Amino acid sequence: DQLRQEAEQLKNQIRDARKACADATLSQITNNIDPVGRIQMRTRRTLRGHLAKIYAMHWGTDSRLLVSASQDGKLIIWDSYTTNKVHAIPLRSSWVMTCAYAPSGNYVACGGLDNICSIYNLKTREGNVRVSRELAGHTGYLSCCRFLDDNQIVTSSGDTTCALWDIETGQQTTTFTGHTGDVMSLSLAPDTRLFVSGACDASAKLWDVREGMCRQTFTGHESDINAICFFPNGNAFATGSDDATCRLFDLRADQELMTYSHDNIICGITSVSFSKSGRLLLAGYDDFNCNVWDALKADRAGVLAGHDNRVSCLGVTDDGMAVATGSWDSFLKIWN
Amino acid sequence: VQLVESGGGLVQPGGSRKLSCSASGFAFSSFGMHWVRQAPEKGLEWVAYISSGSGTIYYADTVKGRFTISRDDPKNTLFLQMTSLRSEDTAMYYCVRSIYYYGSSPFDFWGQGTTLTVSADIVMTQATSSVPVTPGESVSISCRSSKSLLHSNGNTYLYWFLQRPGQSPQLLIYRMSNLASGVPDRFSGSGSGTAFTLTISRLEAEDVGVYYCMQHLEYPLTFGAGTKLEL
Amino acid sequence: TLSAEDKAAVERSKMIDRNLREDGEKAAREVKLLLLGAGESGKSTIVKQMKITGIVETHFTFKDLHFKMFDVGAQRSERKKWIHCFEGVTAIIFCVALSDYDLVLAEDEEMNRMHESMKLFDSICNNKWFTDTSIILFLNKKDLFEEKIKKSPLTICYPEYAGSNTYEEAAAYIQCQFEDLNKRKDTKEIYTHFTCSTDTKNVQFVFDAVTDVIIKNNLKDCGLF
Amino acid sequence: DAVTDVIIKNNLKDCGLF
Amino acid sequence: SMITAITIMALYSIVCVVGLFGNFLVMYVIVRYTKMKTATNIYIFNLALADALATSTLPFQSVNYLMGTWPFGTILCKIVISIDYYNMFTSIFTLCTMSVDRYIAVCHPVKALDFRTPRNAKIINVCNWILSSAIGLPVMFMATTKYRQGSIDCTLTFSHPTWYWENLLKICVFIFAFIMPVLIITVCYGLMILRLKSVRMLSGSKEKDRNLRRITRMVLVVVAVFIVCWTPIHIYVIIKALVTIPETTFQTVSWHFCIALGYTNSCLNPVLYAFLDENFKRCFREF
Amino acid sequence: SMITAITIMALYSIVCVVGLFGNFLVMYVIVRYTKMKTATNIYIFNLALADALATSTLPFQSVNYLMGTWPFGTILCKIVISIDYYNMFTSIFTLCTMSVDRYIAVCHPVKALDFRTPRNAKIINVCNWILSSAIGLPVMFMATTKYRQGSIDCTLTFSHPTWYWENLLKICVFIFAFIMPVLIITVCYGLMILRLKSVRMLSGSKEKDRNLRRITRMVLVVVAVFIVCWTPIHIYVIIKALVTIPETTFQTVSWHFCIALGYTNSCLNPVLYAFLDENFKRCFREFC
Amino acid sequence: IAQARKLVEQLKMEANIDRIKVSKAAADLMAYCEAHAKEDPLLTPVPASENPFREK
Ligand SMILES: CC(C)CCC[C@@H](C)[C@H]1CC[C@H]2[C@@H]3CC=C4C[C@@H](O)CC[C@]4(C)[C@H]3CC[C@]12C
Ligand SMILES: CC(C)CCC[C@@H](C)[C@H]1CC[C@H]2[C@@H]3CC=C4C[C@@H](O)CC[C@]4(C)[C@H]3CC[C@]12C
Ligand SMILES: CC(C)CCC[C@@H](C)[C@H]1CC[C@H]2[C@@H]3CC=C4C[C@@H](O)CC[C@]4(C)[C@H]3CC[C@]12C
Ligand SMILES: CC(C)CCC[C@@H](C)[C@H]1CC[C@H]2[C@@H]3CC=C4C[C@@H](O)CC[C@]4(C)[C@H]3CC[C@]12C
Ligand SMILES: CC(C)CCC[C@@H](C)[C@H]1CC[C@H]2[C@@H]3CC=C4C[C@@H](O)CC[C@]4(C)[C@H]3CC[C@]12C
Ligand SMILES: CC(C)CCC[C@@H](C)[C@H]1CC[C@H]2[C@@H]3CC=C4C[C@@H](O)CC[C@]4(C)[C@H]3CC[C@]12C
Ligand SMILES: CC(C)CCC[C@@H](C)[C@H]1CC[C@H]2[C@@H]3CC=C4C[C@@H](O)CC[C@]4(C)[C@H]3CC[C@]12C
Ligand SMILES: CC(C)CCC[C@@H](C)[C@H]1CC[C@H]2[C@@H]3CC=C4C[C@@H](O)CC[C@]4(C)[C@H]3CC[C@]12C
Ligand SMILES: CC(C)CCC[C@@H](C)[C@H]1CC[C@H]2[C@@H]3CC=C4C[C@@H](O)CC[C@]4(C)[C@H]3CC[C@]12C
Ligand SMILES: CC(C)CCC[C@@H](C)[C@H]1CC[C@H]2[C@@H]3CC=C4C[C@@H](O)CC[C@]4(C)[C@H]3CC[C@]12C
Ligand SMILES: CCC(=O)N(c1ccccc1)C1CCN(CCc2ccccc2)CC1
Ligand SMILES: CCC(=O)N(c1ccccc1)C1CCN(CCc2ccccc2)CC1
Repeated sequence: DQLRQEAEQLKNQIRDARKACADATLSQITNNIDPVGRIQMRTRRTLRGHLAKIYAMHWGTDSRLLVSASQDGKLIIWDSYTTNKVHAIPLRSSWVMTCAYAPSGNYVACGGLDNICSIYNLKTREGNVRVSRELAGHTGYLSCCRFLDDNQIVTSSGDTTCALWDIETGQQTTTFTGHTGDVMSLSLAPDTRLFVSGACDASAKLWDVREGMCRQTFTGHESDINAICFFPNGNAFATGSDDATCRLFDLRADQELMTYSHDNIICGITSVSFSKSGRLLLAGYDDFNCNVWDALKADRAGVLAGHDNRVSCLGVTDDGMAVATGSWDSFLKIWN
Repeated sequence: VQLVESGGGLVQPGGSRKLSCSASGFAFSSFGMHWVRQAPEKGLEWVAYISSGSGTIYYADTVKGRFTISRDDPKNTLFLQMTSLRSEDTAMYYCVRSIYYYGSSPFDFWGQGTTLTVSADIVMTQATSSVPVTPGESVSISCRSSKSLLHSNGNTYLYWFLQRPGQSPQLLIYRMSNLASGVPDRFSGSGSGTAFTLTISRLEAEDVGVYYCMQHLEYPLTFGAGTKLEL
Repeated sequence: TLSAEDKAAVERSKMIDRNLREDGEKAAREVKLLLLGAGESGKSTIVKQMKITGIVETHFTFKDLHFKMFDVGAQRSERKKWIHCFEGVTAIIFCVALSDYDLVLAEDEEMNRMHESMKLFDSICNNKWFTDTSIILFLNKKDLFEEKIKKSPLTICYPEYAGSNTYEEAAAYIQCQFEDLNKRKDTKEIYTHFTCSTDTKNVQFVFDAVTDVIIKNNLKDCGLF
Repeated sequence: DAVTDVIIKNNLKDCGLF
Repeated sequence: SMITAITIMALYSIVCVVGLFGNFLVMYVIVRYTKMKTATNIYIFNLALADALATSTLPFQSVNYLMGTWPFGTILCKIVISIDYYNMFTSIFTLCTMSVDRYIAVCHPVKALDFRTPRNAKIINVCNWILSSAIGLPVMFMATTKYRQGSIDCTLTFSHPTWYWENLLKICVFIFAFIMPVLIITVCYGLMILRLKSVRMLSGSKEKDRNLRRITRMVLVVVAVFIVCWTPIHIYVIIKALVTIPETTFQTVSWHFCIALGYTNSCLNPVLYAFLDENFKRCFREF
Repeated sequence: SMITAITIMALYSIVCVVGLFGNFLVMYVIVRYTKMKTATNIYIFNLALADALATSTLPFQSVNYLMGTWPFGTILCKIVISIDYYNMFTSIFTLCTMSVDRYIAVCHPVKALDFRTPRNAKIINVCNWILSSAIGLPVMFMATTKYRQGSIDCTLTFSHPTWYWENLLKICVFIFAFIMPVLIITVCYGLMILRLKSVRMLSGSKEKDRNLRRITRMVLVVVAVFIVCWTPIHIYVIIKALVTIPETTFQTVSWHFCIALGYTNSCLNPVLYAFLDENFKRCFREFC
Repeated sequence: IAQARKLVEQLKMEANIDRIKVSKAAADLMAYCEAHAKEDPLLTPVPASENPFREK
């Protein structure tokens, strides 16, 4: 009785404390910088041969290799410069919703509705990409996975749980709880000491790998959260949601900086990413178009059209030379 | 991963002999196969190549026509067909597996070698022939080419091999910018077009052998003379 | 122009392209079926009839037609987020038990399973991702239903049913109420078959329902329909 | 038409039916 | 006299203009939007191409009647006569293949998965153009120019005996373009109607029954348009060969009208097939 | 089983002996005596040659049944299967051509002077083989050797889909080698019999009517033999394709017997066309 | 009750956090983008020869 009422008072106290800190609107401060202007990006490469609904891609750190996840049961690793296919990984379970590429380039992760995360070794002496390690113990569908290191990986699952996995050991070291809704995506900061995961309870919670407990929590969205990506500095993270809005949250400020939205678009945001500088915010909508927005100006800098179906995922490479978008029409297109 | 050759022995000149190499512990259908021959008192020499799936076949110009190469994927056996052998074919034949993609390390695994004794173009130039060295000092080995190996894609197709006495040769450095899997960090390659340099820091007794520089810019593959070190 | 290794890399990519097109043709012939229903409906029984954590995938071949059955009952997650994965499905196999009306829900709240099953069927049928997908309805435990309806009337659970106590009348009334839950009758057929202890009958009905879907798809492809 | 009858007889002899 | 010549010329012009406009419009909709991604669209594009090439020789036939002589030269004379025969077989054989295509789709659905693929549609269509070339190539060699009454005549030339080889060609045009295809089209679409009535989906409610009526109506119009166009031209040629009929003004109008009725089906093929297809109809509405 | 195997072996062997003896003897009488100076005798030589090559394919079928496998090899398998499909069409087309030949000789006498010449008969016979080559050449490519249950099978393999292409071949063989030839032979001979009765020379006397009846008797026998031999095998193949039948012991005998009837007409073609021919009959009487 | 108590325990931890001024934080974000603006390939188009992707 008293304890439940206290929670409402504590939340109200946090609300008042947040508003106490805020003095100047970010849009008023960003007015000084001039607008970037029209940004036109032309298609450079068209990748074919998936023949099924693509859900996930991930860039390598060499800025040339990228993995792609399709519903036919194939992980295809691409040579982006020469259009050649480097690897074709047959999958046991066709239903796959995420794929990760290691920073060293040794390993490839995948996961989906089978509740199993499969780690594939690429530098084996036999020459065939075989199953190295299968992670198990998730009660919900895996939605996202990212390699912190060649031995450690954080996966997000549909049982409202996240976990830090030791690849060599095969068991989970740190388990995260406290998500009311189902988690949908996660992103890694460059220092890799912390990550933020957005769930279906309209909240995005920062997670500290070393501490193992929730550092911060933000609830600025209306309904759910489909996507979340860190800024290059590591202090901000743009979020994409199903309410046709995009919001930017600052860890140090601990409040909603800015809201990115326009009246005509009512469809959701599948994926978000950042460029090398971080000036351009790219987000793939369900209108068959990818909109390149500007973070500071909060205005549309460009429109990427050319996909025949919903854009499942979007990823900007490490050096920032190219942007490869994945859609449900089984075509991967590289935008420069 | 293991490759063993069979079919050796003495062959009369003008006869025929069919070698078979059996593969174990790897996906034979995904690797291209190289035949390398070695004279008793000379360096190595390339013979032939077959791609995976038998899509393309290349031969050296001196061995064109007489030698026929085939492969059978359901039995995992590499077949070499030899017709009208001559007195220059008295060599030991090696099987080599080479996979080709971005970041791959071809020429990594070498066969054991079958002896065959018969009784009656980018020229790679080893400037030196033998250098006496002591264990501990840095050792420099130079190789030169007749054509600039710096291709427009940025890769320089020079591979460094070490053939330890009485053992199969191993790959040390591939493309000169990458160290092979299983090679210590004692070896380093440097240089530019038409002028290459190899350095061995903290020399070891196992390192002692014959060093080969190989171009892989265009067929036919032509090898180096072979710089031998001693103590 | 291309170097020797680059030309070999293109040849490797062409070999992969041959395998992906070969695997793509194999998957196109295969018929994908989505299995839905409650846990106590008898999903495990009817899969064992057709044969003889996460996704349970069932492979059986009847009359040179490949069937994939995907059982999603194990997952506890919210169904709304991952339901769009099954957009390209031929038919939905929805299994419920006729004897569920007397057995109240496991949760403390008083609710008749039959009405929870109506809510389960209504959300799938009116889902925006499933507009042209036919539903293959299976009614389980008819033999137990025949006994129970003799011992207990159907009036007690809801007063709306005023028909006489008969096995045929009670079964047909449950069948037509499930058909009335459909809101788009012209573009979505509902195939209702009473399950039984005879294995042979169940397998056949699925082949007849899938064949009409393949006819419907081909007619749409031609442009006649 | 008498000649035509002779031609028919000649053709049948040539064919060998007659 | 003057009216009769104008009337015959007007009939060819009305068909050719609508025929070229209909055929190339279907080519424009497929290439710029559909891009031949499905098996059915490949067959409809081949109907559009075959009918357009047959309609391309139609003003060349118009000039020949009006002038009274052929001045286009020997090389063009060979190409024009050959195209007319070749496209006629190709257009009809494509209809036969689509009749077999729609038959397998309805009646044999499990084997239709193998049949109704983009690869198989390309293979069978190339076979249609090759089998038409079996008559397309000899017509090229036979077509010559003969000086008759001071006028060049663009016509086929047959080796001796002339009476045997000329009438043998007419019978093969009679059998393989009229007798054979009507048997294929009537049986395959006729069995199709019986199989669609058995389907429980089309039966039942009034709305679904009405849609079955629409489908049954479309099939019967398709069979009728092929029959009503090609029946008078085939029978009249056989009658002319068997029994000589004295030339008159009435024959001069009837002979060209039967030929024009033959090209009417080619002109009406895009409207009857492509335009009324549900897939194409959506594309027109959107754009 | 063993009794059945002997019966099938004997049935093919009797057909093979009679056919080779009949076909080669006709080709010996034509070359050594007739010297091919007549247009009609040119057709009889092509009829005897096509039936001889079809009968040459018959011992290969005999060995295939008893052994259960094909030991001859791939190259021979292509040629042997092709000759059976090829010379079947060539022999039947020769029958259709001779039916047109006899039709024009009676009904169109003025046109028969141009048509029935040695020059024209050589041209039309060459055109029969060329049309036969349309079905002769693709059988050569498609024919291969497939291992079934440890036994080589000398048969035909089609491109995917198999069901569409394989059945299409049977329907084409059905229509073009049976339905169309029966119609051409029956109509041309049927019209001919009507015209022959009208002819003044044939009728008008009791003795003359006997010869006229004999000509009518000969025509009907030729039509009946063609229909009686070819009809069982063609219908049986169509029934087998449409409806799968159990491999009963009686079923096995029936399938080979229908194939025996198919070559029986080829064996009986020299007897009807050449041995009963008046010109040849005079030659036998001439040399004794 | 116990679950609610655990929720309040975590909620208390979030409230007691050092928060810097939003205006100061905003300035840092703008400076980082300007600093690396020249380096970024997407913002300013690179020359074709330098660019890895070219027309084929
Ligand atoms: C002068 C002309 C009429 C002679 C015949 C030309 C033939 C060779 C041409 C005309 C029509 C062409 C076809 C038209 C459409 C397609 C669909 C396309 O996705 C693959 C090629 C394919 C299948 C073409 C193959 C070649 C083709 C059959
Ligand atoms: C099943 C379908 C495709 C078979 C079609 C076969 C047709 C195209 C072939 C078979 C017989 C061929 C005929 C054979 C002989 C001649 C005589 C020659 O001086 C003119 C061409 C002509 C008249 C050929 C025209 C083409 C032809 C009629
Ligand atoms: C050889 C096989 C394949 C086809 C044979 C076709 C035969 C039946 C056809 C083709 C040529 C035709 C002949 C061509 C010309 C004439 C002149 C006409 O005033 C009377 C009919 C007559 C005499 C035809 C009779 C029937 C005929 C002989
Ligand atoms: C009369 C000759 C010249 C041409 C005849 C062509 C047509 C009418 C024939 C040839 C092949 C025949 C088909 C052969 C096989 C089947 C499968 C059977 O389950 C239904 C009937 C059906 C579909 C037949 C219908 C009639 C058919 C299509
Ligand atoms: C049933 C419908 C669809 C088609 C009918 C086609 C036939 C029967 C019709 C159409 C054209 C008609 C011909 C038109 C012109 C003439 C010339 C005249 O001096 C004699 C009658 C004659 C020869 C007609 C006979 C019947 C005919 C051949
Ligand atoms: C392997 C064989 C069967 C292939 C076909 C061979 C063809 C080209 C041969 C076989 C039968 C031959 C014919 C047999 C008889 C005659 C009569 C003679 O006075 C002129 C040549 C002529 C008309 C021959 C022409 C060539 C011919 C048709
Ligand atoms: C009037 C008479 C001579 C016409 C005879 C035409 C015959 C010989 C021709 C016309 C159509 C041809 C068929 C057309 C297509 C195919 C498919 C191919 O994969 C096998 C050969 C096959 C089956 C051909 C065999 C020969 C064929 C049947
Ligand atoms: C293309 C034109 C010239 C000829 C068309 C011939 C058609 C009518 C023939 C050829 C191939 C035949 C099909 C081949 C195989 C089968 C499988 C059998 O169990 C049912 C009949 C069925 C499905 C046939 C139906 C009729 C069919 C489609
Ligand atoms: C049914 C199809 C497939 C084949 C039909 C072939 C036969 C039966 C047809 C084709 C050509 C026709 C002939 C054409 C011309 C004449 C001249 C006429 O004064 C007598 C009848 C006669 C001789 C016809 C008889 C029937 C005929 C021989
Ligand atoms: C009328 C005469 C000249 C020819 C008759 C040919 C037909 C009707 C006969 C000859 C061969 C017979 C077949 C012989 C063998 C079998 C296998 C048996 O298990 C079922 C009946 C069946 C399939 C017969 C059906 C009728 C049949 C096909
Ligand atoms: C019996 C069907 C038929 O054979 N035809 C047909 C063809 C298509 C559509 C309708 C009818 C004829 C083919 C030949 N053409 C004339 C060819 C020509 C061209 C140039 C100069 C002189 C002659 C007349 C129609
Ligand atoms: C329907 C008529 C028909 O098509 N045939 C036929 C041909 C001639 C006379 C009677 C019937 C068949 C043709 C194919 N032969 C087998 C060919 C063969 C030969 C050697 C080894 C293997 C196979 C079986 C008979």
